[PDB]
Amino acid sequence: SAIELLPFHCPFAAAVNPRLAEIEKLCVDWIDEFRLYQDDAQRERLIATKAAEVYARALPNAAPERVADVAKWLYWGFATDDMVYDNGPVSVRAADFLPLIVQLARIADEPRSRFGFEIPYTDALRDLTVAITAPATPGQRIEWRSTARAWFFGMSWDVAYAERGEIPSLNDYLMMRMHTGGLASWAATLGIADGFELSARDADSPAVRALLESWSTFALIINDLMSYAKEISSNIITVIARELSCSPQEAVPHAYSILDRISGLFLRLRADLLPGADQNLRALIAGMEHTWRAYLDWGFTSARYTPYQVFPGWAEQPHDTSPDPLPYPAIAWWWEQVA
Repeated sequence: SAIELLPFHCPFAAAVNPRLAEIEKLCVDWIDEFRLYQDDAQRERLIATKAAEVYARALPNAAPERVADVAKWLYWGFATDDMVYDNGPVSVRAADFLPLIVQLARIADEPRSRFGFEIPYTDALRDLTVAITAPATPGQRIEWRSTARAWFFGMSWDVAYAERGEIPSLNDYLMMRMHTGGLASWAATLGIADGFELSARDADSPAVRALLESWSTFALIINDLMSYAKEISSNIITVIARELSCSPQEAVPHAYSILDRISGLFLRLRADLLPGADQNLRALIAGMEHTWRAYLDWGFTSARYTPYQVFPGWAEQPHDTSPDPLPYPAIAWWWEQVA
C-alpha cells in the first residue's frame, strides 16, 4: 500500500567532489572494460544509478582516482544485485545463496582465490578489490576484509527472511539493518579513499561503536524510506506496520520518530567525541556528515530509487526530539555512551 513521505531533517550542507565528471568517466570506462551488463539497456540503467556521484558527495575532498576506485564496489554491487535477485519467480533459497556468497567474500579477502563455478562480473570483483586495497594501509585492508565479510553475512539474513516470506521484529531489524546495508564497508571505503584510519582504541571504544552503529542504522532507514515506493519484506515501513499491527501509512510517523531519535543520538555522540577527536576520527565524522547528505541529495535524483517518489522536502526541525533511549534492547546500549 502506497505511503506519503515526510520532509527530512539534516543540519549539514550539500557537498560534492568538484572533479565528479572525471570520477564518472573513470567508472564508465571501467564498466565497459568489464562489461558489467548483458545489453545496452542494462548498461544505461547501471550508469543511471550514479554510484560515482553518491561516493563523490561522501568524499568531496578525496583524490578523484580513489573516489572512482571505491565507486567500482557500488557499481559491481548494483550490477550483481540486478542479476542475482532477478533469477526466477521462486525466492532464492538461503542454502543455494550461502555457498555463492562465501565465494564472493573470499574473493574480497584474496582475489587470487578461484572456484570451479563463478557468476558473471567476478573478474570485475577481483579488479576492484585490487584497485581499492593495493594502495591502502595494512590496517585499512584488514578493515576492508572484515566489513566486506560482515556485509555478505548480512545479505544471507535478508535471503533467509525472503525464503520464509516472513518479516523480522523491529528489534531484530534494528540489530541487522546496519549489517544487511553494509555501512561498515561504506565507512571502510571512505577511510581508504579519503586517507584516514581509526586507532584500535577509537574503533573499539563503545562511544565510537555507538556513533558508527547509530549513523549506519538511520542512514539505512533513509535508504528504506527512499526505496519503499519503488519496492511496492524487510523495509522499516513493512517491519513497523507488522510490529504495531498498523497500515504502511500509519507506520510513516513511527519510522520518522525512530529516524530522528537515532539521528538525534548520533548528533549527541558526535558533539561528545569531536573536541577530543584525532585527525582520523575527525575525518570519519566528516565522512559520516557527507554520507547523510549524499544519501538524501543523490537518493531522490538517482534512477536506483526513481517518478516513484518525489522529494518530500526539508524539515525545519526533527519530527521527534526525545533524548530517551529507544525501547529496543538490541540497540538500547547506544544511549549508555552519551557523556
